[PDB]
Amino acid sequence: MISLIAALAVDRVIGMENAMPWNLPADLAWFKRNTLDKPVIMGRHTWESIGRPLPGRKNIILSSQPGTDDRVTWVKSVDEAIAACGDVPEIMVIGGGRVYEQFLPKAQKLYLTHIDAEVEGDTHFPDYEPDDWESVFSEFHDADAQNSHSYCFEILERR
Amino acid sequence: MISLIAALAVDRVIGMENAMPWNLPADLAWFKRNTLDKPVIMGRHTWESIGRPLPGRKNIILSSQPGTDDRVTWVKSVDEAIAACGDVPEIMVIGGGRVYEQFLPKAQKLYLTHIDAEVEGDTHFPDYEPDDWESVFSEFHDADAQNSHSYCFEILERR
Ligand SMILES: Nc1nc(=O)c2nc(CNc3ccc(C(=O)N[C@@H](CCC(=O)O)C(=O)O)cc3)cnc2[nH]1
Ligand SMILES: Nc1nc(=O)c2nc(CNc3ccc(C(=O)N[C@@H](CCC(=O)O)C(=O)O)cc3)cnc2[nH]1
Repeated sequence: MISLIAALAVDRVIGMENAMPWNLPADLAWFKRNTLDKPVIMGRHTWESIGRPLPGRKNIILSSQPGTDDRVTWVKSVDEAIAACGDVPEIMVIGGGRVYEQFLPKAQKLYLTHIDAEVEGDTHFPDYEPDDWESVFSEFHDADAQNSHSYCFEILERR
Repeated sequence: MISLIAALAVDRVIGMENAMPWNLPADLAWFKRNTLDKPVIMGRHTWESIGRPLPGRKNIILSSQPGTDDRVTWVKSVDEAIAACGDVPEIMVIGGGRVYEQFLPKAQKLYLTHIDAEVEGDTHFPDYEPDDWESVFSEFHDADAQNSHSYCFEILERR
């Protein structure tokens, strides 16, 4: 089963040049809870940002180029990614843009973070038709002393 | 000697209801690095938003109220706080606004991060007269893949 996970600002904006101007430790927690013990697939850019492997999870890196770091698994194609995951009950795709795109249609589940933030980004989440998905969980949280903005958690299942 | 350290947004705005809309690890790194193995004065609100002692530093509290946490020292005045600190070369006042206020007149050096961000805040960093201060160091940095905003590090000494 394939599930995408992402943080969306206003207008399906997921990224820009510089780091997103926002502090949401709570988001990282959910991210963490939701992906631990699951293999995670990502792109070269994404991986470059993180800088290290995520622990408690299997990192598969979808890339055309040869990777040196041996602590992660390098792959060249979508099939391979999957193949590299084994017989698990859920594969989590973590981005960025291009991967979300490619894996989007094979996805069956969406964990999404909708952050009330208006920014001018380069990369956007993919467009999916609401029609086709079913909200199974939703939860709003206001900004606070530790989170710079309010946000809402959501889990969409493919209809 | 007393020193203050703080991050200023546009117009000395330093705090608000909900936390600061920005991601600046470099700054967080500068904070830590300039505080590590020293004394730290802070007020209840700051303490509350931090939520745990700052490791590698004696955490002092400046409150009127009594306190339950035994992992920190609580003081009730400026003179206590200072005593509490001991025979060290440099004490560091970390916030918030009021505390900054009180300590300002005693301070001999400031550690400021000037962030390039417009935020509508409640709290400001006190107004100090620039002429009574001498800039010892300043270093500007542009936003990047980590820090969501440009900022400049500055350190002034009392003339
Ligand atoms: N909702 C959501 N928020 C994100 O920030 C996120 N980030 C990506 C891609 N980038 C990242 C970047 C850093 C970390 C990260 O450090 N995750 C840690 C938590 C570390 C911590 O608790 O500080 C992990 O171990 O899960 C994760 C994803 C994909 N989906 C996400 N999904
Ligand atoms: N320059 C400056 N930047 C700040 O962010 C700042 N914040 C405070 C008060 N609030 C805080 C809140 C959290 C941490 C904090 O977590 N510091 C850690 C670094 C952890 C990390 O790198 O994530 C520490 O170990 O001191 C410090 C001060 C006071 N002076 C400041 N001064």
